[PDB]
This record gives sequence, C-alpha cells and structure tokens, in this order.
Amino acid sequence: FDYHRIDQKLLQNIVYDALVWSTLNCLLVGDKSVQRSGRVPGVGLVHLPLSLLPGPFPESHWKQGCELAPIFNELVDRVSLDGKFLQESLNADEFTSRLLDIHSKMLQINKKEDIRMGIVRSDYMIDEKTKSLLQIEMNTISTSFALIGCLMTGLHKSLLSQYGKFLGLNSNRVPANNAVDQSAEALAKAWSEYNNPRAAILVVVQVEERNMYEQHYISALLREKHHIRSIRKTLTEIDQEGKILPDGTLSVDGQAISVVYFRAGYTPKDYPSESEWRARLLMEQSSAIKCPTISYHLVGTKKIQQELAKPGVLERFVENKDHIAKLRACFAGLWSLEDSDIVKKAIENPELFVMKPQNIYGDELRETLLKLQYILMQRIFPATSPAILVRDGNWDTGHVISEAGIFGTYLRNKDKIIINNESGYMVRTKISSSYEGGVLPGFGVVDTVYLT
Amino acid sequence: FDYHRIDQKLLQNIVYDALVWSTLNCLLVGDKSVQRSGRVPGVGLVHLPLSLLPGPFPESHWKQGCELAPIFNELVDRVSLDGKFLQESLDEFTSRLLDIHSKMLQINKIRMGIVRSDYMIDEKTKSLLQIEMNTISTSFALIGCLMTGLHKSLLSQYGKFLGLNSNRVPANNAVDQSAEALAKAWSEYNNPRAAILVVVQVEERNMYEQHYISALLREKHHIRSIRKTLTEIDQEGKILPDGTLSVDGQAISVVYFRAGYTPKDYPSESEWRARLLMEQSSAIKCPTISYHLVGTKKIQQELAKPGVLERFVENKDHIAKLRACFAGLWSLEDSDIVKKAIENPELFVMKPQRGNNIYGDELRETLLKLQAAYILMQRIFPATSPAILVRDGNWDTGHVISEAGIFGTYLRNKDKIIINNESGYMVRTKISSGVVDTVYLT
Repeated sequence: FDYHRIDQKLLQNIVYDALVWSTLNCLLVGDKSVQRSGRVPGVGLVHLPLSLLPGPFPESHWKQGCELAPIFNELVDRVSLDGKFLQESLNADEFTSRLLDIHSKMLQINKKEDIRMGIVRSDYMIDEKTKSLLQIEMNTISTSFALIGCLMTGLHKSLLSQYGKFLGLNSNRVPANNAVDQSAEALAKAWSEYNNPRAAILVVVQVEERNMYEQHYISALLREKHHIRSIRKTLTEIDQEGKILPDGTLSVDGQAISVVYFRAGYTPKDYPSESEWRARLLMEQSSAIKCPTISYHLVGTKKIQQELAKPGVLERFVENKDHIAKLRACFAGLWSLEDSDIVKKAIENPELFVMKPQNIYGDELRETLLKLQYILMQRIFPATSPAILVRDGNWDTGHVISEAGIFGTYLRNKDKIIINNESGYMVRTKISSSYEGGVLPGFGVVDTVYLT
Repeated sequence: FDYHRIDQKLLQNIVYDALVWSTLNCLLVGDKSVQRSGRVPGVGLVHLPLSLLPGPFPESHWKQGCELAPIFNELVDRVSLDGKFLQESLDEFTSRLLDIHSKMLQINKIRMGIVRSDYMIDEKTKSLLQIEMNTISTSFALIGCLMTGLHKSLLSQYGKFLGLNSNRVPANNAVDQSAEALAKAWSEYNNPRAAILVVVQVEERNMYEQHYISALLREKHHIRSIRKTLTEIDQEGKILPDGTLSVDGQAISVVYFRAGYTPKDYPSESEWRARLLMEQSSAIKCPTISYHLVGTKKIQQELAKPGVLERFVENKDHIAKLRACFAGLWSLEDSDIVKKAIENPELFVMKPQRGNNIYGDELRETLLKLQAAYILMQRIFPATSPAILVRDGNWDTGHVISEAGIFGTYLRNKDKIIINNESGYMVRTKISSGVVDTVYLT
C-alpha cells in the first residue's frame, strides 16, 4: 500500500523484473533523447515511464466507471447529431473555428451517413471532499494507450503473482483489460459493416510518433487476427496521395479505404498548413467511415463538455432518467458566472471552487469574482498514494495522484447498435504537486489500479 | 536470391515492416553504444542486426543437418565419457578447464546438453560441412526462432510479388525446446523446491533471450530460475553438508550455463572457484566440464582425423552421415596430407592446431616437408548470396555467406534417453569479405 516502506533491495528486484517484462512484451516507446526514434522503428527504445505497483481504487467506483462507458458512448453520438447545438455553443479560438467550418460544410452537404463509430475514453479521478468518482475529460478522438494500458495490467499482474503474497496483494484485484483487442475489434467490425472486402483501413498518424508501436500492434491485430490490411499516413500524405473516386470511395496512395482511424489531427499542432486541412475535409466528404467524424471531435471540445454539465442541458440528449442520474453523479458542478445559477457566485468558500477559461484558485478566485461590481466549477480534491516511479531504468519514491481512463467502443448502422462497450482501460499517474512534481511534464507515468 | 534488384522504394517498405515486427516481438538487444544497455533491462534497446530476407538453402541439405542433430548429441555424450582421450588430446584457459576435469576424474562420482552444430554449404563439393560444434552456452534459440517469425511475416506480405512462399522458411521451436529440455532435467532431478541457476556474463546485451527462457520456465513449466555471474556464485553459493548447491535461499538442481565458455568470463580466481564448486555439486550441469572440453577446437580437430571419429560411434549409418559433413583434416600421411595438396594446393589449407593460415602457392611449405600452421585440411569455398543487411535502423546491400546453426537437445537417466532431439535453428550471415537470418528451403 505504502510501497515506500518496502525494503530497498527488494524494490530493486521488483523493478528489475518490470524492466525485463516491459522489454519482452513491448512496453516500449522511442526514447525522446534519441534523434530518429519517433520516425525509425526499432531504434532508440526505452521502457515506458511506469508506476511499479498499482494504487488502490474502490471497486464500487470502478464499477460505476464501467457502467458509464456505454452511456457516454450513446451521449456522444446524440450530441454529435445536434448540429445546431454544436454550432450555436461554439467565440475566439482559430482551431475550433476551423473544425466548425468543416462541420458546417458537412451540415450543408447533408449526406446520409448510416454507419457511425467511436473509440473514445472517459477519464476520471476519485475526489476526496465528496468521495465521488468524477469525470475530468471526455476524449472523443485519437485516444492513446489501449495497448499501453493493457500491457500495464499484464505487468502488474505478473509482478503481483511473484511478489504479492509477501506484500499482501493479489493479482486478481488488478482488473482484467482487453483494451487494444477491443479497439481492433471495433475497427474490424466497422470495416465489415462497410462491406467492401477489397478496402484497407487508413490510420492517420503524426509525423513524429514515439508511441508508434501501439498503432503497429493494432495494425498487426488487424492483419493477423482479422485479415484486414491497413496503411499509415500523415494528414499531408493524405492531401498529396488522396482522392475521392466517382462512387465516393476514398482512395489513398492507390488503395481503396473504407475506415479512417484517427491517431492524429486532435491537436492544432497537427495542422501546420492548408495541406492538413484539405486532407481532413477530403476524408470527411468521402464515403469512408471515419473513427470519428467531425461532429464527434466537436463533442469532446472543452466548451461542448462544459455546456453539457449545465442545468437541463444533458437532459436534452438523454431520456433514460437512470442514465441522467448516473451521468450527473460523475459531473463536477459547473456554472455560468452571470446569474450564478442560484448565486453560488456568492462565494466565501473559494477554496471549494475553481474558475476555468471558456485556472483561478483560492484568493485570486475570490478577488476575480469580487461580487462583480470564465466558468465557475467545483474544485476537485484528489486521492494520493505512495508510489514507486520507474523512468529511463531508474526508480524513486513519490506520492502520486491517478486518473483512470475507461475506453468505450461504439458502432452502429442506422438504428442498429452493433457495438456499445466498456472496452478496457488505462491509468495515468503523476507526482502530487505538493512535492517536487505538479502539472508541467512529459505526462507522468502509466499505471493500473488495485480494487478496493 | 538477388534481392539487390528490388527497387529502393519497395525495399524501404519491407525494411520498415521488419523494424516494426522486431520491436513488437522483442528481436531486440542492448545497443553497444549505450553504456548501461548490457546491465539495465529496458534501456538503450535496438533491433538485432539482421538480414531482411532469407538466403537459399537446399532442402536435401537442411534435412541432412536435421538428421545429424541427435547423432551429434550421442557423439558428444560418448566422447565426454572418455576422460583420458580428452586429457591426452589436450594454453592457460584450456589448462584451467583441464584442472577441473582431472579433479572430477579423481572424485569419480543424469546428463544433459543444449548444443548447436554450425554448417556451411561448400561450393567445391556441394556439401553441407560442419564448421563448429558448440557444446556449452549456445545463444540464439530465441533470436533464431524470432527470425523465423519475421521472415514468415515478410514473405506473407511480399511473397507473391517476389515469387517466394513463407512456407519455404522452416518451422522453428528452438527456444521452446531449450526450456523444455531444462524443465525435464529439473524434473528428473526430482526436487520440487529447487530452482534452476542460470550462469550469465557481467555485461549481457542479449539478456532478453535468457529472460525469455526464464519466463517460459516460470509461466509454462512452473519452475523458478535465478541468474547469477560466476563471481556472484563464488560470493553467494555454498554446498550444504549434504552436498547440495544453495544459491540465494534456494537449492539448485540445474546449472544452465550462459557464460563460462570464454576466458574473459574468468577475470579472477573467484570465477574459477565458482565453476569448480558448481561442478563438484550434485546439481545437473548444462553441460558438464567433460562436454565443455568436447567442444574445444583441439578435440574437434582430433575427431576429424582418419579413424578417430569411428572410435566413438558404433552405428555405421551415423559414421557415414558424420563423415559426409566432416571436412577432411590431417596430420601427415604424405599421400593426401601431402602429395594431393602439392598437386591442387587450391583445394587445401594449412592451419595451426591452436599463426596465419597457409593457402595457394605458399602451401609449397609441403614440398619443403621433403615429400605458423600445422594440420592440413580440406578447403571450404562458401556459397555466398545477395543480401539486404539492416543495422541500427539502416539498410545496405551486401554479398554474404551463411552459417546454419542446428540446436540439439539431449537428456538421459542411466541408460534411459529421455530427450535426444533436433531442436530448431538460428542462422548467422556475414559479408562475403555479422547479422541474424534464416534460410529459404531449396
């Protein structure tokens, strides 16, 4: 539990076994210290920064997270259908306006689109004040670590099967994890639904990609288990090598494409020029099934996510009131500054709130608000646990917080729901902020959880 | 097979896919240039230097080496038992091994081996000739069967194009068969509480092959193993009053050597002390000192001389098969061991039994003999081929020779032979003037 209290020489032994297991099972990324490692496979590898042993996490809250996956998949789909709400909700960012311009084009064009799909991830923290599972992000596009998360389950299970009796820990409390398998399953099923067995899956990847093995592992599952071919291209390669055939088919680099799996294009930095925007548009207009579509990408935007957490909004996209209960239970309170909602703007207890754009804490929060002569939200107070953190072959102790991402997969064809699944998980673990760490990284370490 | 023809663009793609496959499947080693990579797992990793696509190798000759695997297992076990032949036929390193063996001959108290016979196809004849018999610490059981996987994967993706069929790359179980051999020895020894000690080098950039074997042991066979250097064994190992080997809290029933074959492995008396200790223990050595001595260059030369091989093999068919793969080697019958070599010196080489080799017009040393480098052998002319070589993520073309290494596994109780197997392969490929490979049958 307090892993800091385990004998140092024993910890070295466990760390050595982890570094071994990591290499044998490709828990590896290109080393950012090595020049070509985000471009040339096979060179400059290092194990992922990782937490040695999983931190605890209540089984009741784990289950709540499980339950919510398919309910989130369905919300994301319904919200994406409401073009007017998306357009109306979304003033000043250039990138979001560029995405809205594509969405507006699609609204104009008004093409059928019977087949829709998502590979998404809802991220949660446990909150100490309330003792509640709270959602901190909904990731609707290009979500990573389906392989990484499920290799971490493999690792932690392996370590606990050897060192756990002594430690009083049982590997069967690390939840089972099928994430990467479920990912490729959803892509394979969408490729089948399209029913063009001559087509490949296109994966859209970044120019520099030191997590390329995850994507190759997927393509491998596609090739070997599912018998589907795939190709990888950057948005600019697509602009250069892509076109729409007479029947609407996407063709890239000579190959018919039935599914566009995005592992890029979620960030402004992936669109350095008009080339990348042309590609995004081309692909959206074509008949290929996108994973996901532009309206889905819009749904995970910050402003949309904030909107849904306001009074009665969520309630426009969900009719099952048990689902609305479960959703609202994981939503951190959020408010418009104006009216205040019942004037909890009247704030005396600013330690309990946060202001966010579309952050301001404590006293700065209190001043800002002044009883006025961007939104207000419930402050979250995370759980801490003593971790062992292993990075570039070395280890140290740290007190950390953790954020559990629960993947969802979804696939439908008209009104037929083909997949709507909780699809495994990942965990991101970070040194506290009350210690030498904070928020300012390379992006913590990977982890799992230990139920209850 | 003429891979130099394939256009740069396509090659570049096949290369990309091989580097991907290598990373995903742990065809990886510690990078020489990263100073901690031989000691700390998980850091400074790079794919194995490799040949992109297999070289041709006749099926008939592949089957010959297959058949020879269990014949060589039995030959190794019979020669090892002739203590005085070994002492008699047989340098500081070699004499320290001899010291350990004579000592066990004195003491006079289950046997196993995981070995590998290396061959090359000779152009002069068309023969499969043995070039080495490795009796101790044979590497590349994992690497060899991962290259099998890589090549079958590439020829699945690119085979139809180039007119190659992934099914002409032979099947390969080498690492599984190694772990199986160890697991069975552990069982024979019948101590459910004993571990397997694996003896490792101080710096081991190929540690993942060994880690994979310990992972099979743990997960498939439910056997614990522990890895130690010879000096760690000196410091930590003890023989109990009942003669049993104890190393960090566990009895040791099998000592699997992945070190100890090279003098660099014995920087001090500590390592020499650990080797003796373990040899004198009741643990099963994979292999014993006697096996180690059978693999020496001196014993291998001796065996290849006329009449000698035949003293250690009863079976006439095996004698025939063994002689077929043996390159001629001689002391001094003037007739072959010299008149034939003076005519046709191009077909022969003189080599020290331990100075430069002698060939062509020189080999006129023999006219000199009136009818450094001493023992005459048949010259081998290797069957080269066009290769793509991939190293540190870059590729180039080269013309190469290949050495096919056939692993054998063997185990026995007193007259019962539990295992005597051909057990998969590896291939080492190097410039015409190295890298890991497979073969394409025929």
